[PDB]
Amino acid sequence: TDTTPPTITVPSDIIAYRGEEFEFYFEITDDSGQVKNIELSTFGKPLGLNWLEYSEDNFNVPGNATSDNPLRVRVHGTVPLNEPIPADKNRAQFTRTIRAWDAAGNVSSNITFVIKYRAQTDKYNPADPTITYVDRLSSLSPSEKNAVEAAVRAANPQIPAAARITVSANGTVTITYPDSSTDTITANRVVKDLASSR
Amino acid sequence: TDTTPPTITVPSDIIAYRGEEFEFYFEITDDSGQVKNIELSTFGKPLGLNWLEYSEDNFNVPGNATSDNPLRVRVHGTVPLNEPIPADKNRAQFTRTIRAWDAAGNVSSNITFVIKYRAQTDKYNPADPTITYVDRLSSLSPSEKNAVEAAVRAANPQIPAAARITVSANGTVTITYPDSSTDTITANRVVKDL
Ligand SMILES: CO[C@@H]1O[C@H](CO)[C@H](O)[C@H](O[C@]2(C(=O)O)C[C@H](O)[C@@H](NC(=O)CO)[C@H]([C@H](O)[C@H](O)CO)O2)[C@H]1O
Ligand SMILES: [Ca+2]
Ligand SMILES: [Ca+2]
Ligand SMILES: [Ca+2]
Ligand SMILES: [Ca+2]
Ligand SMILES: [Ca+2]
Ligand SMILES: [Ca+2]
Ligand SMILES: [Ca+2]
Ligand code: NA
Repeated sequence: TDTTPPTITVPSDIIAYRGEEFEFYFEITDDSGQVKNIELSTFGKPLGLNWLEYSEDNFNVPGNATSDNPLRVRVHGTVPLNEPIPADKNRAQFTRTIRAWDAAGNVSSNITFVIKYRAQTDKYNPADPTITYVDRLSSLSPSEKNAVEAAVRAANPQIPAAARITVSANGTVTITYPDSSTDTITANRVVKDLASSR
Repeated sequence: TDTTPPTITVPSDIIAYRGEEFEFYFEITDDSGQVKNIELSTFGKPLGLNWLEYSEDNFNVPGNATSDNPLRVRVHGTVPLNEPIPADKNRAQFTRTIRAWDAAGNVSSNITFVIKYRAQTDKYNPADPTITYVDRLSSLSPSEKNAVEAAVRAANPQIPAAARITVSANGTVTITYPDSSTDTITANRVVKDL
């Protein structure tokens, strides 16, 4: 008789960026070769993360969970754009637990996984734009600000389209990601005097 | 015999906007059907408008200035982008004179014309953008601002490409034209609660 519960393999470095879809996989096997279902929890309490999702595809099918072909459970979601990140950046995580049943009613003991989440600017590193030559460095014209925003946008296609690029009177660039975290580019790397570069 | 000066017809409403090229036409006619040349001046003195230019095409040719086909002098230019604008718009203008003469040497009197100039916002009237909903009216997100600018821009292709559209925390829209004059769109015609 089967008295042995399923065995679960967890990903070791799950990192998510606010507002951006992420995914990761659990791998599960059982000596019977069949896994019935799983439970995501907070150590036996409600999961408490309605944005976390996973497919029950191929659950409880003979052969779905062998050593050669493990049950691969795809977990995905989006950490909310405005999920709180406290002063200590490393507190930004959720520790949760997973267990699985086999077809014989053996349930594994909860093991932990940790979902770390960070601000979008941690993901993004803006390349400097091609220099925009201006008439007065301490007072850019509207067309000069537009050229800057265009140049920055052009130099960083990997940056999200929903990120907003602003430009100050002296050409300082602020890039504000959808989660309101920011990057900055100093004026002396964005604009130069036209008449001097003659 | 020709002892009669040519007749000059000036445009009644010449209105230019800073930084933007304008054009207008004088129409000139003479008995003889020929106009020799014209002169633009400040009531006889130098014109003092180096940014103004006019075409001397077909001057002093027989039949260039008849009542059926008058001499049409094309005038064009650009009023300087930073031309000072008096609080009293009545002084926001250049008053000048034109005279013309025929091949007989009959010179017309100095006829007045006036080039009024204005800030770029006097020309542009932005249409309302497609309404954009936001999660919080008093505090728009980066994405919601991006969509606002895009919506304003979309509904106003007439605005110069060089103009800059900014959006504030509450969705108030500011359009700043190349001459640094501005238009404003209030949040009521821009944003709403989702
Ligand atoms: C209830 O006690 C929990 O015990 C767990 C044992 O591993 C954890 O220590 C847990 O702490 C964290 C976590 O999930 O790891 C620590 C995080 O810094 C904290 N996150 C934040 O404050 C912001 O993301 C989380 C959350 O408070 C919690 O997971 C949400 O339910 O708790 C202990 O809370
Ligand atoms: Ca088993
Ligand atoms: Ca960054
Ligand atoms: Ca913009
Ligand atoms: Ca005549
Ligand atoms: Ca020519
Ligand atoms: Ca206007
Ligand atoms: Ca007007
Ligand atoms: Na003609």
